[PDB]
Amino acid sequence: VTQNDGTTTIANNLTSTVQVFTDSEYQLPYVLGSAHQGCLPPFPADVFMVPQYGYLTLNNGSQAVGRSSFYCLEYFPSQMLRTGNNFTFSYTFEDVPFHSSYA
Amino acid sequence: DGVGNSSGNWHCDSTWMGDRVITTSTRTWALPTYNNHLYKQISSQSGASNDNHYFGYSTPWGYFDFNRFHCHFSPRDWQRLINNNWGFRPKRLSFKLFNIQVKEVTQNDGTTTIANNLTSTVQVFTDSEYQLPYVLGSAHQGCLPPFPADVFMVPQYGYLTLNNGSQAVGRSSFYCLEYFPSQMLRTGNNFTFSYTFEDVPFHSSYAHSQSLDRLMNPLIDQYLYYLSRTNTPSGTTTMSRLQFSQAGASDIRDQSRNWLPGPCYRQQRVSKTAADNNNSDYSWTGATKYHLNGRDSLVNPGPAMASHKDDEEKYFPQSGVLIFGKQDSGKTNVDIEKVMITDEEEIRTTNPVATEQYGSVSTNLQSGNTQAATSDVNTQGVLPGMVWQDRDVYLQGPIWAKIPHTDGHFHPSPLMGGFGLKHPPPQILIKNTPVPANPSTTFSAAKFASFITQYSTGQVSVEIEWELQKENSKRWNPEIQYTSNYNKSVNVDFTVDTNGVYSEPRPIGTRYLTRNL
Amino acid sequence: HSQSLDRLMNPLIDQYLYYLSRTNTPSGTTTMSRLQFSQAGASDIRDQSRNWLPGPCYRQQRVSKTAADNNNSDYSWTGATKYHLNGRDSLVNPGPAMASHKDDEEKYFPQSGVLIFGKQDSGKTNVDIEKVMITDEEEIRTTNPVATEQYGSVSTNLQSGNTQAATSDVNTQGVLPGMVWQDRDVYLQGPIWAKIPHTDGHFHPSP
Amino acid sequence: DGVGNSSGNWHCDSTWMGDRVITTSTRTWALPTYNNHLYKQISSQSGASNDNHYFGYSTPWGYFDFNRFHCHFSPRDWQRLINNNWGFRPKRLSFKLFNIQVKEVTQNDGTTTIANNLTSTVQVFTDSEYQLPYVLGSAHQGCLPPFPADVFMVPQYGYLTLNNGSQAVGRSSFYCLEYFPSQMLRTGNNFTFSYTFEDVPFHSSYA
Repeated sequence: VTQNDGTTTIANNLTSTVQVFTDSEYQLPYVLGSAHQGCLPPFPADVFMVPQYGYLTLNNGSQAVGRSSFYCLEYFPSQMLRTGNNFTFSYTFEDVPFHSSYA
Repeated sequence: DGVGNSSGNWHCDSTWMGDRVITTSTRTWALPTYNNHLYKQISSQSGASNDNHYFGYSTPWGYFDFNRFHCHFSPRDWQRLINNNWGFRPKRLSFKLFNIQVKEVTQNDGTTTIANNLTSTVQVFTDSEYQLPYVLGSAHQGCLPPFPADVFMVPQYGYLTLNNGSQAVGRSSFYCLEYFPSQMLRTGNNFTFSYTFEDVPFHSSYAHSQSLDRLMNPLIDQYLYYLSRTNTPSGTTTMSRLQFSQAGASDIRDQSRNWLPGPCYRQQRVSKTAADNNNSDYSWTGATKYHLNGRDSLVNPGPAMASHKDDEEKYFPQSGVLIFGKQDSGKTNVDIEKVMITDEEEIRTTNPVATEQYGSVSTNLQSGNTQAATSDVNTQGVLPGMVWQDRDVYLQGPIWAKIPHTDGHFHPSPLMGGFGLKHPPPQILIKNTPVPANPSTTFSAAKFASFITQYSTGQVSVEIEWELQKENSKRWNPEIQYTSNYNKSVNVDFTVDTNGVYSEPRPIGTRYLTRNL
Repeated sequence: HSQSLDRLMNPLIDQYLYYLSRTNTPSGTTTMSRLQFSQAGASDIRDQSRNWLPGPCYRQQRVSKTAADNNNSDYSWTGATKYHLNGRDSLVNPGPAMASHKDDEEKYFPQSGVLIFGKQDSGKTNVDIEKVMITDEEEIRTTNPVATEQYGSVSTNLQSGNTQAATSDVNTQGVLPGMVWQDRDVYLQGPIWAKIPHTDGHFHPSP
Repeated sequence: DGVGNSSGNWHCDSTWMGDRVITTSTRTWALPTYNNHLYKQISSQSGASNDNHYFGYSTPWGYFDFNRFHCHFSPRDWQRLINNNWGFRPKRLSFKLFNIQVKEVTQNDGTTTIANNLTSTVQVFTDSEYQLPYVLGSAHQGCLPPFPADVFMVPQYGYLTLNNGSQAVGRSSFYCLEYFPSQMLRTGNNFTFSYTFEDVPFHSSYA
């Protein structure tokens, strides 16, 4: 996006890249456990914004205890994708008891 | 292959296989155009001091330097290597440049707009024959940033040659880089090269548990006598008849010792407490210096010598310690609380204190009428039977340096720190190919003075394979380790602040584990 | 060499290592002493941290080819450099490889420390200067000390509020770790080889 | 092949194998449009001197001339060849054009902006049958620059024929270059040709 005293114009950038990684070793704070917004919308016609990623650690008051560990995500291997690349991964669930829908 | 298909994947990882650790790091760089695509000689302005004259050329090219450690090791990966291992040396590295994109900037009375230029090229070459001035040996800025989220500018490449005053001696040779074979890269090409290190002794991360002065069993006394009392009282006339005594635990200072301390160059001593140091301008006139070809040159690193003796943490050698700045430290006349002064007390066992003299030496021959006289020896070169420890690498300090090609050299390990190599990792130079702009219709022989204004950017991937020396010891009691303190503080150490500025709190030396001497 | 030890780095970018720039700072004209640091760059190169040092040197006396300048005294021996073992003073003719002179002096040369050859039909004793051919070793001037000038200065005493910092020139410097040097040149007339004496130990066997 | 893949690598090197030396040189050129894409005859203005009348055509085409030495030899490579050798002659050459990019300039009351034109082409041909006026024989400007960092403009191509005064004699023949077969090159094509020299006596560098 280019802004010049208003009238900003969007022009596709072919060369730029988008980098994606799935941890799969569970070495990151797991944010997904709690209910939050920004999931895929219910109704497929919608278009959704991808939510930001942050995390909390141990603390005393507002100050940080030496225990708190700060993770840098840039430090994992991640696949980089220009226009015309696709990133696909497959996951298999451990066996878990049925959910009981009966009353 | 193509504009749409991406050339390489981001690899930043550290894997600890067993003996060997493989450290990979990837960064994003941006390369401007230097000197408007033309060489220029540079020289000392007018005149300043006889010592500061220099002559050299400044090329449009620019180069990558990963020579610092913290490029490769995260502070945590540094902590593992440092605590669990005696020694480590590199084995082989591989370098990769990918996802290059060239951008052309247009300026029209402000509101400049950047629009990608697909056709333009970026040319890269690694010498590997060492036919260029090797710039990488000395500490400099512009290395890969410590923290992978950062984006760094690729530094310009220039070099210095022989000179008399500001003028150039016929000996000086000017190298044109355009004259090497170099690979040219459009968007969608990647340049990768692999280098293997010559075998080099391990870096010693251990500190000694004994000192040279105390290398013997205190329980049993030696079979070798020494002069104990030169004169013996008789009738109060103090007649001089020499006597001898065996050496033991009671009087250890006289025991015969097998080896001596490492060679030392004396330094001036300054203290961190501002009140104690003298009120005078001794920054230069009082400094230690060494001069060749009539130009005094300060000695910053000096030979590896302990910074201070015990029960003094205040004092440190004037010139002779590595000094690093904290976050956003100024570039000149900064106050003391801004810089981080490293401490080399770990070496205190085998090497002399930098401030105190090597020892005293007897000057004259005694006689009935003359008293025996001795004098301190400020400087001591190497003698047979001397042992010493090299200066520490730390985290920020350089990894290696190039031994100059010379007739002879003694103990090639560099003074700053790291691994002296005869064939260092070759320099990687990179430049934007110049693109002319709107040549006039009628012919003119004069060369183009005006080009498109453009720069290029893309990722760079450096991977080094380190070999380790596993720690095998029998010490009963626990060691010293590098531990981040558990007290609560505003900012965690080695982490970003609230504005996003990554800061390294203190210098981390590599010597914690203890081997007996 | 096309470079010198003192100038082995890129002038464009300044180093990340600080050094003491100004020991004391003016305040109320009382000159209170608080030390300050500065990074090193092209502007003040003489202070940049350098990786290696100059080759070991043995000091020589300096004589000049112009006959008027040299002192009117018999210093041919009493002023010469000497080294003695087993109580017999022995002149050092070759000396360690050290540059004969600094720049902008072609007049001076070390007293004992240069190879000297005779021209055709030169006498065998007390020959005049214009008869001998004095070799010049300025090529080495980069990595090795000048034979006449001292290796460097060294701080003698510890500073204090009441004592000024004092330093002293170091005339002789043995080898330290991290020193590099160049060997003396062969020339055309000089010898091809020599025999390393059989001994317990020897350092850098080049003659 | 494609817009993204680069056509050729920069080669500038000089290798001395033994008897033979192979000199390579690479430069960057820029080619404007001459005469707004149309032929024109040119002739001596009005009149000046009987000797200076000329008649000829000026084509839009432009040509490469590497005919000077210092294109190929760096001053140092020249010094080696010149000092150690009696004579030298060429054997075979190879010529390569790569990484062609066409740019279209737009002018709108100033602030002209250049934006790459991907579709446009550049057409090149080497005659090799010697059916054209040979311009290269005489010393002229516009050769490859001595120093590889430079960027040079490709010179225009024109030629002279027989004439009487400023007027043209029926004998004069006007060549249209468009009439040869020529390879056309978009971005991502490279044009290379190889030529072998007839045997010619050595140049004598001895005195």
